[PDB]
Amino acid sequence: DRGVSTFSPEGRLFQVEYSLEAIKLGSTAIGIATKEGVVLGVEKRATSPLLESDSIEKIVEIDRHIGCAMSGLTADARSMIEHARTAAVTHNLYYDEDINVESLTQSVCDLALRFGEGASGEERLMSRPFGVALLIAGHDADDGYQLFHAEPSGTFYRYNAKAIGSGSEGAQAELLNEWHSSLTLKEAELLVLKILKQVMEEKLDENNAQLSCITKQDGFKIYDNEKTAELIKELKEKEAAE
Amino acid sequence: SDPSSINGGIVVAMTGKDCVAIACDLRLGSQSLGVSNKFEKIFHYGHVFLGITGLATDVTTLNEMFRYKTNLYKLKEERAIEPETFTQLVSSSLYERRFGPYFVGPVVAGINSKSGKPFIAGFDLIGCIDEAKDFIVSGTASDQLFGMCESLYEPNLEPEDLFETISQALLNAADRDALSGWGAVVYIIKKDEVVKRYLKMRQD
Amino acid sequence: MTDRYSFSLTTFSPSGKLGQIDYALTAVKQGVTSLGIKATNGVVIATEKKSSSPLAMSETLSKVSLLTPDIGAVYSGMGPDYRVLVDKSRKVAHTSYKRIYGEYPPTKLLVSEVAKIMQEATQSGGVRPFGVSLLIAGHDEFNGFSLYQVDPSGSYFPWKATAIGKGSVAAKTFLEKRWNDELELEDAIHIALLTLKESVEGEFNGDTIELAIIGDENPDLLGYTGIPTDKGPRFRKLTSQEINDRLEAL
Amino acid sequence: GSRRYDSRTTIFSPEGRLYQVEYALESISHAGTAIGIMASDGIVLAAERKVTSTLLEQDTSTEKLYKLNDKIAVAVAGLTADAEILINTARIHAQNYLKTYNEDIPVEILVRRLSDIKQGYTQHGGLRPFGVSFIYAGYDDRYGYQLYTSNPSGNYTGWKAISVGANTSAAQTLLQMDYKDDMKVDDAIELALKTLSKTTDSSALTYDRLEFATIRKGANDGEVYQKIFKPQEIKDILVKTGIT
Amino acid sequence: TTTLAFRFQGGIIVAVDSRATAGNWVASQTVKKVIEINPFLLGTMAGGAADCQFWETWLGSQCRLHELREKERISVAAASKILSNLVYQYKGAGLSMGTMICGYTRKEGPTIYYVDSDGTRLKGDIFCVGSGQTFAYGVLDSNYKWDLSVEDALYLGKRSILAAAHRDAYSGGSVNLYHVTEDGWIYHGNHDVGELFWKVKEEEGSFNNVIG
Amino acid sequence: MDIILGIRVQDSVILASSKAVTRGISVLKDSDDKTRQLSPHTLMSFAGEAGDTVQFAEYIQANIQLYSIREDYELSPQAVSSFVRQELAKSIRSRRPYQVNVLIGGYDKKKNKPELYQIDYLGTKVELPYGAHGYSGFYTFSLLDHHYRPDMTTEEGLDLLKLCVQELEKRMPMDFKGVIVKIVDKDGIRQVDDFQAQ
Amino acid sequence: GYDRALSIFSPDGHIFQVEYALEAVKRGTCAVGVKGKNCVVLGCERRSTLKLQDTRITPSKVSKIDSHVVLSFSGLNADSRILIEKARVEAQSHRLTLEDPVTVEYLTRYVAGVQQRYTQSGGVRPFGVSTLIAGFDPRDDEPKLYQTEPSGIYSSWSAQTIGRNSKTVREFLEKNYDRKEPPATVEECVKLTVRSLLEVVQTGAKNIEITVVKPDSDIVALSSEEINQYVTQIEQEKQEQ
Amino acid sequence: FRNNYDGDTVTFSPTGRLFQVEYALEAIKQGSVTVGLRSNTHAVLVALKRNADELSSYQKKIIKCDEHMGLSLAGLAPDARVLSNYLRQQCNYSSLVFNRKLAVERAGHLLCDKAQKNTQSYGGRPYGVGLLIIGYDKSGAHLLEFQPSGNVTELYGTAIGARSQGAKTYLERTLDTFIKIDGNPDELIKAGVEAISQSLRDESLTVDNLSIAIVGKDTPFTIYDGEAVAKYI
Ligand SMILES: */C1=C\C(=O)NCC/C=C/[C@H](NC(=O)[C@@H](NC(=O)N[C@H](C(=O)O)C(C)C)C(C)C)C(=O)N[C@H]1C(C)C
Repeated sequence: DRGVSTFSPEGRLFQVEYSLEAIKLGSTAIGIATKEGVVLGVEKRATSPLLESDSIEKIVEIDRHIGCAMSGLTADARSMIEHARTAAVTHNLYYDEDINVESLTQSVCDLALRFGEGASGEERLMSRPFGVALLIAGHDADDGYQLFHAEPSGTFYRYNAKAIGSGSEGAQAELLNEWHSSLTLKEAELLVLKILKQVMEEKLDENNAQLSCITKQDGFKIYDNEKTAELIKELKEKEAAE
Repeated sequence: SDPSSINGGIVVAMTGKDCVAIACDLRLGSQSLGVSNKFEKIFHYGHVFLGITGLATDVTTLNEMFRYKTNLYKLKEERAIEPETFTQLVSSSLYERRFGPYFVGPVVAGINSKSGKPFIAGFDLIGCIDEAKDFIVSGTASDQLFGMCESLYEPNLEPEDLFETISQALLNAADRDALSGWGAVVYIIKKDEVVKRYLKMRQD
Repeated sequence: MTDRYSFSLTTFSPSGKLGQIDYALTAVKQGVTSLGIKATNGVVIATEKKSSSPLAMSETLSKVSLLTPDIGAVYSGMGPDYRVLVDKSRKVAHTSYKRIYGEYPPTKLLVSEVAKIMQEATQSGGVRPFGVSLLIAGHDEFNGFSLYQVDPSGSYFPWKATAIGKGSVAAKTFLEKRWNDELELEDAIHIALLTLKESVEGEFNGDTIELAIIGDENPDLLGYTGIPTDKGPRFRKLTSQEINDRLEAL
Repeated sequence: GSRRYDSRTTIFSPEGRLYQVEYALESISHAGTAIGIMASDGIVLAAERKVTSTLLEQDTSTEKLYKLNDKIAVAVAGLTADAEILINTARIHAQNYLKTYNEDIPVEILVRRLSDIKQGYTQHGGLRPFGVSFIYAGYDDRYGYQLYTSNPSGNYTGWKAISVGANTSAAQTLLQMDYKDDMKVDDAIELALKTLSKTTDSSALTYDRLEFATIRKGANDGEVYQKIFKPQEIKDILVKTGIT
Repeated sequence: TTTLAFRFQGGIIVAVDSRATAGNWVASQTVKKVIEINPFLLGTMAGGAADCQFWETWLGSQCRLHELREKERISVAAASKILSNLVYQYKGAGLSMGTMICGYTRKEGPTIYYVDSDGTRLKGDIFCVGSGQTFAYGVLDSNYKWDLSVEDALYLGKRSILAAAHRDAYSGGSVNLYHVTEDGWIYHGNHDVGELFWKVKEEEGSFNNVIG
Repeated sequence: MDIILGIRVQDSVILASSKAVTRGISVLKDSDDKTRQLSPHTLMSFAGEAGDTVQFAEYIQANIQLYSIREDYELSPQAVSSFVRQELAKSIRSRRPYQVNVLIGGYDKKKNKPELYQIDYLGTKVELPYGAHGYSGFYTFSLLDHHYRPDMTTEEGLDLLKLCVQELEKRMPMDFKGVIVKIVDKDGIRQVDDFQAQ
Repeated sequence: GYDRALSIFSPDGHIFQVEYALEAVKRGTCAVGVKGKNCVVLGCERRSTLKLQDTRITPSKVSKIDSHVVLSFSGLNADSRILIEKARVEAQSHRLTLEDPVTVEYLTRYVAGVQQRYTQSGGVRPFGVSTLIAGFDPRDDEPKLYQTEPSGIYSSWSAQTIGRNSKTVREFLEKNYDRKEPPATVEECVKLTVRSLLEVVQTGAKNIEITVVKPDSDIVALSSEEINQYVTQIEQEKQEQ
Repeated sequence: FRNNYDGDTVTFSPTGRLFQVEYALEAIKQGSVTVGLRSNTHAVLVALKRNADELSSYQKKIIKCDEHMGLSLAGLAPDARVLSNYLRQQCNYSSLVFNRKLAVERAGHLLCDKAQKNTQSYGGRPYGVGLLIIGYDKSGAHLLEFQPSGNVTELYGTAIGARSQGAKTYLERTLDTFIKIDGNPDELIKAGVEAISQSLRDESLTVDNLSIAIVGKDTPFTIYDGEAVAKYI
């Protein structure tokens, strides 16, 4: 066939590129950062009415000041989360302080390229790249509220807002215009909830979509249906208002 | 201290006319404390008998090991192992643990099914084979047993006579050893049949 | 470096065949004829010494090998494969038997060991099966005399008489006629020489033929005296001279 | 490097099938037929010797019936070499169980182990599977007489009557036709020989082409007995049953 | 060192001294012998400072991971076993720690586990650990009842450490108190023995021995 | 040491185990249950080194339970004890051996008979009418050697223990804080909650 | 030694070996699970390609991981064994370390991880298995039902089915199961399950096994009759129309 | 042709080429331009940072390896992290064991040999990143150009990345001038910004778009970003 770490004639790693494709098929996920906190939203996407929608976990906590959303082959993210949590807790044990959001991200990204059938650099044991992207969101005293996009490539970027998944290209286009440096947490919630509605095949309700945020005061929380549903409503009204 | 002196017990084998005998006491104590008077130290695989004195845990372990090995041996060879061969197997098995041996004093007795010749052998804890034509002694009362045998024994005894002789050697030796006794058992082995008897002895 | 060939080189084809084994067998067919005959008091194994150059000294090369003092082997197929097989066979008879029980292994069991070695080269990673078939002939106290055939697959079977290699089909037929359960060793040796003749093109003498037997014990071949139960090896390779003397009454 | 020559023996087909397991089975289908019939008072194993000859020694021969335990035995269909490798690990497994618990190994426990070993060569290792199918015939005090079957895949199942190797479809049909729950060992013995006799690719079902074994509870004792028939014993039973 | 923890009608009381000794030398009188694993979990220290302090901190980390993993607070029983099993891994290597793992969970209620480097793990209502244990037991055993006002129990605990600090040469400095309810643990101050002794003496009339 | 007693009567096995847990100068607990149920009809009592004691018991427990689930069957008492001996026998030659002694009391639902197994840290196994680990033996072995019958009832048996426990409270140097008794029989395992005055 | 990357990405972002693993599942006999208000039931069909087996000893389809949790599956049998073993082992381990049996969700998460792991490790192929795991968490009466697949993905269901013709029986269940009101009775819950299987088993009371799990390690498998009876009372329901 | 010899790095093409290395080499050309130049007193790095959206950040291009050494990357960001981390260890090792600052010439030899290992052994892949290393050691100021093929070269100045040929010509022209900008960092940096601008096209260099680093005589290697580089735009 061809090595799992072969370069294309264009200078790209085939497996990583293909990895990116599987992610495009993933369920939408959006992250918006405001000086009041960061909001993470995701499309549940139950493949059947019998599937208890709340057993769909695509937004998890890394630490009290760091949470993250995923898109793509979600089973692949379990070990990434484990590593991330372990890194976070560990930094605290060794330094008696919280892990910086960016470092936490950098750590996760370092596992990224650890694949191959025998790459001359260490002992990269993992037969293929991960098939999932992550939106890591949190806050730390050094750089306040932050939002990171981490990919199977090992690279990561910082965004004011970012959408990954099936409707990304379109939703990102919206975010490009919608986002402004003075957004409020409230505004960001509706904005996320709105864009999710536009890209979702399903009629966005409080069962096929989930919200969550991270604030210096209360840390990472995942909005419970009742809370999100009322935000849904609050949105319909404002829209139907003009 | 001496592992071979924790539990106590003795075994002794003898050759007679077209027969072999092997006996043992039934004691299993912990130092001075007598614990069991039902600890037989004689086992057999097919027509080959094996007595084992020493540390109880190893006595048990070795029996379970030789059963395992003799069973596979039969499945592959398609015949039961003979005394001579088994002696070799016992010897190599022990020497394999040369620098961390089992604390046992193995004794083999049996009749070569193909030659009908009586056979007995003793081994030190690392396999040194002692193949005697008259008798083999083992256990915490081995000195006494040597004394008994060297005097009482005489060639080609008939089964009924060999039984008296081996039983008297065992009995009187055990009575001079604080760690042996509490009942004995004796096996008289002939080509055709094998008889097992429990002796009546002091219980102190 | 490091052998990265940790996968099987012999696999199942859609038809259920194991190619490499089939091919190995083919290599055996192309090999020089060799045969075995079991009598009531001995076994004989022989083959033709196909010297590959008039300058080569055929004595310096034996196709008939002693494995234990009562077991010998002969083959058909790849000479070098056979050679290393013989070394392994002699060693396994020790490490896996004599060193445990203090006595040489009985024929069926040693054969069983050799067979395994071949089976493994059929499934292990990075290797090809052995390109040979063997004929083991030996004797043990509880099984008497025996003759075995071991194939590249690792399969083996007991024989009253058989042949492998080039003219096996023909040789086998000639043996099925002449064999009976009353043959004495000398008779088998004779049948042997006759059977081999057909399969031999040109020269046929004690220098182009190689034959050994498993028969009575040879105290004279022991090398020492003083131990009653040690009566001598049953395996004996006939000499060029012994072979010719027989060919005269052929 | 090596990748170029890697057959990749452990992968799924687009249909979700294991190529090698399938092909291994394909190989087994050409092996001498083996039949296992379980009765109320015993079990029966019968197998047809593939490839025979005037010169083939039969008293010394064994190629399909192997004793694993004192209460367990198997009938082989496929690569003998491969089978032996497994058979020996099986004999060891039984002895270990015995050493650990001082009790003879329960039949299914032995079968699951062997099946597991096979299953492994199916999921990892890059090696080929064993081209073997076993019919297990054994007895224990928890399920009495049992008859099992395992193949290259690593799956096993229980049976009242079963065949493996060549012409199984034919053989299975015939057994499905005359097998009855209340059968007796000798009944089973006959049904076995008859089935083979009907599926045989040979002219006649002679003894020199058979291997036979029975696990019967010799009434005059109270214990179970394993018996692999000798050439003559098969020759006899072959006459009585009416095949002469 | 003297540490005690006991269950009563109002939850759990935990009291410790604060003296560290290197032989007969008094290294410190201000050591925190209570590790706050979390809002509902406390650990006491006895034996080697480094050993306890280090491994109990490590325990906190292990508990936190459990909660992130399982989305739920770890049980007192489980927290104590993490420590118990870890410590058992090092059995014979020289670790020295007499520890108490105390907490309150809805499912277990008030719970106290004693864990030492021996590999010993025990659940109980009362436990006194350290060189001053016997002294604390003397006072505690003969004044303990299941019905003690959260305020009386608090004092009994404090008084028991006081007894130990007095008699034991290795115990002293100050007393650190804690109360554990299902709502979590509540810190009830640091009481220096320097002032506490005289106060208690005068007010209670005890220690009548000492010359005042 | 701790008191570990076992006596096999007619249709059951009774295990008595001291409740005290002492560390040096202080008795830390008086209600300690030195036992683990390996299977519904198999109970194991233990005594020995501080850590190894429970670590070993729970380890054995886990395995016997795993075997039960996998086979949907309960191994005979004999089999369970053989497994335990093998484990201790391995331990004795390991880097750091388990310093644990145990009594295994079980009811063989098949043979329909009670069984008592004594096994020390060396892997020494013996089956007895009654047994004990530690010093207890030195007192009880002759008490039972005297007042013991094969056909005794569970009730008679419990009285025989009462006899033993009394002698132990009279002559033993330590205060083992009484024992916890348990009965294993055709119906399983139960505790005699009223022995502190039975 | 052998570490070839057997599960890898293809141009369209697919991992064929994992997908082909699912195909193996689709070909497996049907399995279904429905949770009532106080119990969960698991049903499985028995192939008939060959019939002359010994049902006493032939390994059944519903396996106990612990006393309060069971697991059924669709796909390769040999594969399922390895997963069931690992699970049973983890079960005992969890009891030993946390001094508490596993929750159904935990056990499920474990198994799912093992499956996921085999999709990105060299030298191995994914499990040609998909599972249904159900039971009651220790000291909890809320029935639990989860499903896992080769990819390593899992989630809970009110009712679900896997294996051949699962598409069909799922339909039946989607228009026969009301979350609003779950089968309040063990009996009515076991009926719904048999009904759903009858859509695909095509009359086979001997080809349909059931297992009822109740709170507090109360697990029991019904007999042919007990089952055969539900088959009967159900076939009449039809005729009576 | 090529298609039969580019499946790995353990294969030579009929003409003696190593395609996998060449493809890796391509990843660099596709990367954002970066420049390096040095006088006798200082060495300077100037890099154009690239972003994804306008809602994203600009990926860092300069990494510090020690107080006297640092580099700029073009290509696979991860690989640059790997290699720069390796360079940090080597610098660190030289200090801890010998109490010696790792010479730039030596650092270069190390990188070369580390890279080479992933071009002759099956399983490994070449690194997909180019590096420009500057440092001040016992022989003064230095500038190195590192290629994934393992070829490391010492130059007065150079550039790598898309449209890099622009700046490289400029420097190759300015040479005699900037190599003498001793004792005046701000001038060398300006010469550096003028060099890099010769590779612009899309836009012009802004504040959160430009990145500059410098090391010299009494100047510990330091990076400038944002407003810090404003005074040069
Ligand atoms: C509780 C008192 C005790 O329970 N036991 C007396 C032993 C005291 C231990 C501890 N003090 C120390 O551990 C001192 N450090 C120390 O001894 N280090 C060792 C060394 O030899 O240097 C190392 C571990 C080999 C120091 C930290 C004061 C102490 O005061 N124990 C108290 C309480 C738990 C602090």
